[PDB]
Amino acid sequence: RTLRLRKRSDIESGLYGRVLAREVEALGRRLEEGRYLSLEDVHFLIKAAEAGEVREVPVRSPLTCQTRYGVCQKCYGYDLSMARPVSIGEAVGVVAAESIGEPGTQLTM
Amino acid sequence: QKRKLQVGDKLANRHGNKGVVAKILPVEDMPHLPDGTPVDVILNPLGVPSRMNLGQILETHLGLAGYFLGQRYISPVFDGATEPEIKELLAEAFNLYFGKRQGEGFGVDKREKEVLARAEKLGLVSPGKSPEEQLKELFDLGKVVLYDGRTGEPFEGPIVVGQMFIMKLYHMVEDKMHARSTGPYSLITQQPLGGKAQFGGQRFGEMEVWALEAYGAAHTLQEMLTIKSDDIEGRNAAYQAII
Amino acid sequence: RQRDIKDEVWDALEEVIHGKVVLLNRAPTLHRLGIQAFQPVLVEGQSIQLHPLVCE
Amino acid sequence: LSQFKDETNPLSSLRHKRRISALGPGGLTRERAGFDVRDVHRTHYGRI
Amino acid sequence: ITQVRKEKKGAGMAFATPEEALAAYERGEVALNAPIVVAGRETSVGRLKFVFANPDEALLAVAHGLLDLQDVVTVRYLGRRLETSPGRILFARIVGEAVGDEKVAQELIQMDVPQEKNSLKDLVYQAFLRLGMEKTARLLDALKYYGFTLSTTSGITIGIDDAVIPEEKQRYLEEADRKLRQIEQAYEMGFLTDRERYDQVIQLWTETTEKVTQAVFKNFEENYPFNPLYVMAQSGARGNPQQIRQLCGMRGLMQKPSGETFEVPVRSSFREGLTVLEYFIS
Amino acid sequence: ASEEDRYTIAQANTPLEGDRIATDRVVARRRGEPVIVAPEEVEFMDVSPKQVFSLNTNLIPFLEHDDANRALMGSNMQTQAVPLIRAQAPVVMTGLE
Amino acid sequence: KAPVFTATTQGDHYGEFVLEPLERGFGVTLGNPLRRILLSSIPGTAVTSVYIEDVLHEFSTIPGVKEDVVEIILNLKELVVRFLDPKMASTTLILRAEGPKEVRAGDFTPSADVEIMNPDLHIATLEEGGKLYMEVRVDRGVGYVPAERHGIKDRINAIPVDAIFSPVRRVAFQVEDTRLGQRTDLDKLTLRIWTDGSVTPLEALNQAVAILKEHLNYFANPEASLL
Amino acid sequence: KAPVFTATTQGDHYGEFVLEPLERGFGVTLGNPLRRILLSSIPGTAVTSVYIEDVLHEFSTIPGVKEDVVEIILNLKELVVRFLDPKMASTTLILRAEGPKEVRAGDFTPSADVEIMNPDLHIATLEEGGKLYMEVRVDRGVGYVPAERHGIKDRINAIPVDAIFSPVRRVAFQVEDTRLGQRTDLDKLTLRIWTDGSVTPLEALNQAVAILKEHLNYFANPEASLL
Amino acid sequence: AEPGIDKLFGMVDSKYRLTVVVAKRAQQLLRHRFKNTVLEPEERPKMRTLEGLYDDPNAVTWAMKELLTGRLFFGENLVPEDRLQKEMERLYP
Amino acid sequence: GTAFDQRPRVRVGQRVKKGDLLADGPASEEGFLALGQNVLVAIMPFDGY
RNA sequence: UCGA
Ligand SMILES: [Zn+2]
Repeated sequence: RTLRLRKRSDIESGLYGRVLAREVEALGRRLEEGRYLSLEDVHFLIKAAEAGEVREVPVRSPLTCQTRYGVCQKCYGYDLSMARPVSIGEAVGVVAAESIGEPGTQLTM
Repeated sequence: QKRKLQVGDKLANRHGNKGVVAKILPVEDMPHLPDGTPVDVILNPLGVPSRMNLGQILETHLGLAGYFLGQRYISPVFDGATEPEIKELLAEAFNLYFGKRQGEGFGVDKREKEVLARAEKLGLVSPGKSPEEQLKELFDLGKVVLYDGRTGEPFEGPIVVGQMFIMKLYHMVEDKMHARSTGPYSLITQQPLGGKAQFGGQRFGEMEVWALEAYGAAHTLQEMLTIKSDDIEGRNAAYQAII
Repeated sequence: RQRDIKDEVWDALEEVIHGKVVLLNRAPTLHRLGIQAFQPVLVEGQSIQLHPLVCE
Repeated sequence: LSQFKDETNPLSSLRHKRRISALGPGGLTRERAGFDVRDVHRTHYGRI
Repeated sequence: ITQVRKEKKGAGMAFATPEEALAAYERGEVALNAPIVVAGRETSVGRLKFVFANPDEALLAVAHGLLDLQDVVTVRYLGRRLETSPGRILFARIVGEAVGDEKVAQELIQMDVPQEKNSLKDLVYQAFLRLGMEKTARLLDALKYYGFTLSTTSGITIGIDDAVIPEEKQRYLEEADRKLRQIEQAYEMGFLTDRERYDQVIQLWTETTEKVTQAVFKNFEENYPFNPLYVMAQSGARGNPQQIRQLCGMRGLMQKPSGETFEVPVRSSFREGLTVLEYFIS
Repeated sequence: ASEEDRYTIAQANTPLEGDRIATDRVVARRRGEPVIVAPEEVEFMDVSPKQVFSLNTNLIPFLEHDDANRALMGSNMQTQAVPLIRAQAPVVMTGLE
Repeated sequence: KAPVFTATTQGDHYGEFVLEPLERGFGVTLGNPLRRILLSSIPGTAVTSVYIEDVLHEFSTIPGVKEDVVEIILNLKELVVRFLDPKMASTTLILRAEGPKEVRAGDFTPSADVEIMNPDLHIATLEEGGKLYMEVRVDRGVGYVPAERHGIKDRINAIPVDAIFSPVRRVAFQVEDTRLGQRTDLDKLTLRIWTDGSVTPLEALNQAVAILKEHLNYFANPEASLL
Repeated sequence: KAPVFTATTQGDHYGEFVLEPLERGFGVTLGNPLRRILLSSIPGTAVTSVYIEDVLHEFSTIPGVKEDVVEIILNLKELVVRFLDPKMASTTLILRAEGPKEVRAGDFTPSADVEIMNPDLHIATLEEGGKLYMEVRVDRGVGYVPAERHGIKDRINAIPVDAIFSPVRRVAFQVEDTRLGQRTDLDKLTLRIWTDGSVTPLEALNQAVAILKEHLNYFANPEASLL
Repeated sequence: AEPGIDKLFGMVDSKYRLTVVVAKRAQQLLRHRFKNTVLEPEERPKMRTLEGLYDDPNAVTWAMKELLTGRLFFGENLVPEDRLQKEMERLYP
Repeated sequence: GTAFDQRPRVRVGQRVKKGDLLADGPASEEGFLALGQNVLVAIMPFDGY
C-alpha cells in the first residue's frame, strides 16, 4: 500500500526519447515543451520526483497523434538506435513489430 | 574424394559441446609444455558453465593423467571413475613426470615459478609448500603451466589440459557452401530456383522483407523483389547494365 | 571453364570490390540487425568471417 | 515409417533402427500433440 | 585485468612507520595487497612501495616483471594523486587512445572499481552520446582486440577443483534431514496432516536450497574471488546464478511431468555427480 | 510396465556388499515414486543403470555430471558422426564399444 | 660478461643446448623465436611422389598386401630420408618385395646420395606370395605442403602425399636461474632440440640461427614522414 | 622474398615501423624479443637519490614549497638527461632557489658534460621566503631499479628514488595477417614505440637490433657432452 | 564506420534524405566518368592498389567526400527536371 | 556418402578363438567404435578466436 | 527427416 517509484529500467523505457507536451517547473531548472529527453533528462526527472516535486509526466505519444495513415516526430521520439530525433519517412510500424517481435522466443518463464 | 578437415567444419564431443573450426594455427605457435609438446585445439571455457556439462571436464582430467599412462578408461554411466581415483591417477602421472625431467637434467622453470607464485595469491596452490609439490597440486587440479607459442612467455595462471574425445560432424563446409549469380527460374512464376545442386538463390522471407523495410532501404527492397529476382526485363537489363 | 583462378581474376575482382558493400543475414530474422551490411574482404576458405560482437 | 537407412556410421543405422516414432498412419500427427504426448511417463525408466 | 587484487595474508597490522611495514613485507608477515596501517593513515604495502609519476613508468615497471598486473599502487596520471591498479590505468589509457583523447575518456569512466558488463555498457552509451558514430566504432574494436588478447594472457580456465562445494552443504543439509525427521514424526502425531506436511517439507527444501546457494556464492567471494567460474558468470561473461548453484551446490528438487513438483531432494551437484534417480526426475 | 508398478524396485546403485543389503535405508520406488526402504521390503533391483538410457547416451562417460540437454545433443551428434581413416576409439570410454 | 655456451648433441637424433649466464628475462626472448622458426623453415623430405605398376588410385587393394594403399601412405610421411648431397633437388627410389616377406624402408634399393634413418619402419605385412613393385620421388622443400596443393604427373597414376619437411621432431626451451654470473637471478636457457635424423640437432640450430640473423638485419633504409 | 622496410617517425617522441610483408609466423616471432630487449636494455637517464637541505624524512612536509617532498620526487623521476662523454658514468647535479621563484628543470644548476634534454619541467613552486637546496645523483644503465634495489645514499639524509633507465615507455607491437595478390599467409607487423627524448625511436630500434644480432652471433663453438 | 558520417547525418533532417542525395549524385558521377565533380587532385578518393594507385571507381565513396566538403547543393523542387537533366548530359559526354 | 571400410587386423597366419575380430569397420578400432580422436586439448580464451 |  506504500506508493513507490517505478525502478530505473521502467522509466528508462518509459520516458526516453520523449517529447514534452507542456512546460515543467521543478527544482529550479525549467523544462520547456517540445524538448526531447535523454538519460540526463530522464535521471533528472527521477531525482525531481524523488523530491516529490513532480509525479505526472505529460508527453506526446503515438496514441495521442492525429497524423493520419502514419505518425509524427513530436509524437514519437528519438530514433532509438540512432539516439537522435526520429527521421521522417520512418518504418515505425515495422520498427515496433520487430522490436517486440524478437523477444517472442524468451518468455517461457 | 579424400577430404581433409577444412576451416569452418562442425566438430563436437560426447558431452554435448558443439562448434566450428576457426583458423587452424601453424605448428610453430602453440601453447606447449616443458616437454615442448604443443596442444591441438585450445577450446574456450565459456559454453561450459552456461550449458552446464562437467563430463567433458572430468573426461579431460582423466585424459590429462591418462595420456602419460596410455591405459584406457572404462567409466560406465553412473558407475566409474570418481574424484579420489582420478586424483591418485594425477599424483601418479606427475610423480613419473617430475621424474622425467629430474633424471634428464632439468628442474623447476622460472616461468613455472612465476605462474605458481601468481596462483599462490588466490590460494590456488597451498602456500608454504615448495614449487615442486605446488606443481604436483596444480597438475592434479587438471591444469598445468603453458607457454604461449607466439611469445614464449607463460600464462598468468594455470590452464586445464589433457586428453579428451572429440568428433568430426557430418556437416562439411565443402558441401553446404553455395552461391549463384544468374541461374534458371521456376516455370509457373519466374522466381529463381532454390536448393544447392539445383543452382539457385536464397529466398527473402516475409520477416526479411519487414526488417529491410525497418532499415528503410526502399530501393534495396524494390530491386530485391523485382530486378534481383524474377522481373521480366529487369534481371536481363541488369546483367546488361553491369556487363 | 578451367578453374584457372590465376591472378588475372583474384586481383581484378578486388578492383571492383572496394567501395560498395554487401549484406549478411542469420535466420530467423527478428531484429532488423538480423540483417546487417559489411565491407567485403576476400579470404581464403569456404567459410564466412564476421565481427564477434554483432553476432549476438 | 519407412525411409533412407542411416549409414552415416554403423552406430547410426544401429540407433536409428532402435528409434521409435508415435507419428505416421494411425498414430498421432504434428497438428495434434500436447504436453503429455511427448512427455516422459513416470514408469518410463529402463524402457525408453 | 581491471580487477583489483587484494590479499588477506597481511592481516592489516599496525605500523607507526612505513619502514617497519616494509621489512615486514620482506619477511612475509604482510601481503602486497594487504590493507595495513602506517602512521595514522592506513594503506597497502604496494601504495607505498610502488610509486609512479606517470602511466608509462608503471607500464615499464610492471611489464618488466617487477610487479603483478593488478595491485594497489599510486600514480599521478592526468594530474591527481590516486591509488589504484595497473589494469585500471591501462583501461582509461586504451579508452583515450581508441577515441583520440584520454581527457574526456577518463572523465566518464569509473577509475575506482573493476569493469564488468554493465559498466562497459554505460561507457558505450556515454561514448555514442558525447562522441560520435565512427569514434565509438573504433573504440569498440579496440575493446575487441585488447580484450580478446587480455583474456588470452589471463589463461583463465575451468576445471573440477575450480568450483568447490562449501563446507556448509554437509552441515545445513543434514540439519534439513533432522528437520524432516521432525515433520515426519509430526505427521504421525496428528499435529500435521498429509497436505500441510507436504507444504512444510516443500518450504524446508526451499530454504535449504537457498541456504546452500548463499553458501556457494559467499564461499566463492570470501575465499576465491579469482575463481574462474565465479568471476566468469559474475562479470557477466558467461552464466547465471542458478547455473552456479546447480554446478557447485545443491541442484534442488525437480518437477513431475504432471506439473506437481517432487517431494524428494536431489542434493549432490553436477561435479558431485547425480545418482540415476535424480537424473531421471530432472 | 503394468507389472512394474506393482512391486518395490530398488536401484543398481544400491549398497551392494557380500551379496547382501548393507545399510538399512535403501533406494527404491513404486510407479516411479522415490521412497527409502528397509532390508525387508526389498523386492526387486536393477541389472545396471545402463538400461535407463539409449545406445549413444550410454557411450558418454561421467554422464551424471552433464545436464540432460547437452547430453541429448551429444547423442544425436554421435549419430551425426562420419568415418575416419586414422580413427581412434576414446581412450576414455564406457566400455560398451 | 662471457656467455658460456655448451652444446650437447646425441647422434643425429636427440640433442640439447645450454648457454649461461645471461640477462634477467632474456631467456624468453632467446628461446621462443628460435623454436618458432626452428619448427617451420627447416627443410626436409617426407617424400611427395608415389607410383606402383599395380593400382588404380590411392585406394584399390593390392593382392598380397595387408594394408590398403592409403595405409601404406600412412607409412610414407612418417618416413625420414636425408640426401648425402646438398645440391640434389629431386630424386627417385625403386622398391621390390616378393614372396611372404614384409616391407620396410630398408627393403628399398639403396643408391648414391641416399640414406634411410629408419629401416625398421613397417610398411605392409605381405602375406603368402605377395608381389609388389614400387617407386617414389622424395624431394626437398620448406615447411609443410599437403598433397592437394601440389601436383606430380609421372605416369598412368601419380599420386601426391603430404610433405612434412620439418626434420625437427620438437623444440622445448626452459629458462632457469644460473650461478654462473655476477648479479642475481640470471637466465640459463636450455634449448632442447628433437630431430628425426635428416638433420642433426646441431646443424638444425645452425640453419635456424641463419634465417634468424638474416631476417633480423633485414631492417634497411626506411622512409620517414610526418603529419 | 622482398621484405620492404618502412619507418614513419615524428620527433624524438614517436615512431612506427612496418616490415610489409613477412612470412607467416615470423611477424609474431620478432615481436616479443624486440619488446623485452627494448624495454630491458638500451641505457638512458637513470636518476637516483638526491640530498635535500632541511629535508630528513621522505614524508615530513617542506615549508615554503607548494608540493610536498614525494611529489617533487615524482617530478625528479620524470626528468631526463644525457652524458655527452662516455667517460663520465656518474654525476651530481645541484639546485638552490629561494624566495618566490618558479622552479623548473631549466633552473637546475648545470654540471659537467651532462646535458638536460628536458628544459621545461615543473619541479616545484616556492612560496615567499621558501628555502631549498638539493644535490641529485644521476647515473646510467638499463631496465628498472626501484628504491629497494639501489641502496644509494650520497649525503647523510639523501633519499633513494626509483630510477628510470630505458628511454622507451611502452612498445606492445601490433601484428596482423595481410594479403598481397594470392596467399593470405603474409604478415603486416607494425610497432608502436615511445621515447623519452634521449634517443629517437629509430635509434632505440637499431640499438636493439644490434643487441639482437650480437646475442645471435653468440653461437660458434660446440662442447660435446653426448649421454 | 564510414569516415565523415556524423556530420553527414548532421546535415539533412531526414536520415533518409542523405541516401537520396548520395544515390543521385553518385549515379551522375558514373554518368560522366567523374568529370563533373568538385573534388580536386588532393581530394580525389584514391584507393590503395598493388598494381598502381588509382581513383576509387565506386560512386558511393566519391559522393561521400563530395558532400563532405559541402560544395554541392541539395533541395526539393530545385529546378524543373527538363533544363536540369538536359544541361547535365550536355556539358560532359 | 560415408565410406565403408574393413581393415584386416590379423597377421599372415595365427590361430584364433571363436569371436575374435579379423577385420575392422567404417569406424572400428580393434573391436571398439572409433568416432573421433583423443587429441591433446587445452582450455582458455585464445585470441578470442 | 536433420542442422541453425
Ligand atoms: Zn503527431
